[PDB]
Amino acid sequence: GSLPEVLQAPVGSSILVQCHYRLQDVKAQKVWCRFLPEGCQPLVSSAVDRRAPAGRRTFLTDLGGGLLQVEMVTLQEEDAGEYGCMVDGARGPQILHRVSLNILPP
Repeated sequence: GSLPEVLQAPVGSSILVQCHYRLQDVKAQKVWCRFLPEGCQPLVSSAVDRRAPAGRRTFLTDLGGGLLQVEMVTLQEEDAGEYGCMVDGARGPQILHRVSLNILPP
């Protein structure tokens, strides 16, 4: 729909996000990116069954079969912002899902 996934988390908490892609696209790389003024900046790309790190606290795992698991662990203040899951295969890139992460005040 119209809005991203909207999350609220205090510093130190952890989240699990699931992005979904088409079965036709198992072989394509997928990407976790951060929305910045220029565009959605790629942070890490996926590989089937591999837990792929971005930074120190984010991990992207393509399980196969259409599931793209995201983990963001022990959140820090600077993690606040909006992120995307993208598919980047031969028919051109698509944004699968957006995630707005709001870090709660102390």
